[PDB]
Amino acid sequence: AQSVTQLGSHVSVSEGALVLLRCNYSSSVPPYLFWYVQYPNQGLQLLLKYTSAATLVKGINGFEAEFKKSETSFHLTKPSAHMSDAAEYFCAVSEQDDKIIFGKGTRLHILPNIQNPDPAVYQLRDSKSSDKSVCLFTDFDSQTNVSQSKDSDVYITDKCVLDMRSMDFKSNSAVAWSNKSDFACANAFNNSIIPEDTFFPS
Amino acid sequence: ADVTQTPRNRITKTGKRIMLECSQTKGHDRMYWYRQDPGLGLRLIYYSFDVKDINKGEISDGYSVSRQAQAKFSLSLESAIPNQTALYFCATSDESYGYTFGSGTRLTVVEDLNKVSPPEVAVFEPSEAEISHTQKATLVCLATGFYPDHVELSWWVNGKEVHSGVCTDPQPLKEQPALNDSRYSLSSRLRVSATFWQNPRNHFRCQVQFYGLSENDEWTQDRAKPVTQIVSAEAWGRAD
Repeated sequence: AQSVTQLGSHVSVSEGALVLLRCNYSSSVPPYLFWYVQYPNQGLQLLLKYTSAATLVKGINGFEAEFKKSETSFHLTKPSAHMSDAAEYFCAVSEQDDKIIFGKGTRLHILPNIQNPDPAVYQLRDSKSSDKSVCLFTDFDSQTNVSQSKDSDVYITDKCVLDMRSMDFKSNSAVAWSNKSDFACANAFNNSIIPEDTFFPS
Repeated sequence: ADVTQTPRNRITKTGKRIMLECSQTKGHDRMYWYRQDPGLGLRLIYYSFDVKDINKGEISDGYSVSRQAQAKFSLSLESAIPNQTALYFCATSDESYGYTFGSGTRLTVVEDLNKVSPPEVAVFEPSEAEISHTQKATLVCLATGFYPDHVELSWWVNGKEVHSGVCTDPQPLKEQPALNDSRYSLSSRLRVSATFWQNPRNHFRCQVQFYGLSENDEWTQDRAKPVTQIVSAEAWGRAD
């Protein structure tokens, strides 16, 4: 096998929806094919592989992939996306009868199903002081995305999903902060399109 | 094939020869060194089918290897440069593509060790307005002013490590993005019920493991030598 193509370095799926990560290969003779997963902080784990036996290969955790010679594909699927499926996935191919070659990888982002959004911007104070604080934009659904800062002395993080197991409760948040004198939480996310009913305490 | 690699983490200055070592117990003929970079996957550097056989992969420039035993396959950066900063993975294979990967080597090449700097870490307490509105409480950890981008952040409640309720930025941001040696910043959140935050018996700590200088490195500055170390910050629960 000359090559392997995964398209989209980052992809999204709704929590509970079908997972589909695409892989295509270039190789006139059918190759052996592999899907590895990588959790943040970790190494590589084999999910499944095509080794010229079953065409529908079944892997750990409900993962499966079908080798389709006529469309040179080996797409990875799982029937329902869980928050714990958040990881980078790599498809891979045998080559030159002596090695495995790797796709560039796709990160799967799972958009939590947020039935009751409660968008809000809160101010948090340093536990010592040094009367510093940060601003926390939280509890918006996945129609909101957070834009990067256009003031170089204000820092804004990407949104991040946490899953509180204690209450079976997931939520989005981004953090903003600055040492600037005229920085206020009211203005911190002005460069993002926020929900019209964002709570600004009080 | 307990495949083992050493070291696990290393920071080095540019212009140094650096050695990474892979060992296996299963005696597989076939061993491989790969590097992983964001957006590029795992790219093959070199590989070996016996003690007499070495073969280039796609990115062999800047590197050399030695297969000094059935069990051992060494990788060298000849003269380290910053773009060799990466996670490095060795692997073995059997005769039918059964691959075993080692757990990885995180290597950072820096141009100037004088810029190394541990983080300052602060915990920010939950807001009253959050607690009132949601009956939940979000703590924020901020690690700032660190260099290189080579940390691990974790949260510790009453002395034990927690994963639930946590989100940590997947990559740090640059404090001064127009500089090639900008310091970094990273944030994390830990959300608990208001009731748990409200209990003054509960203790919350953000721990940042920093990788920097070793005892062997020369240090000529007045400020603290920026050695590998843990920096934490803490808060207690508050009846209010």
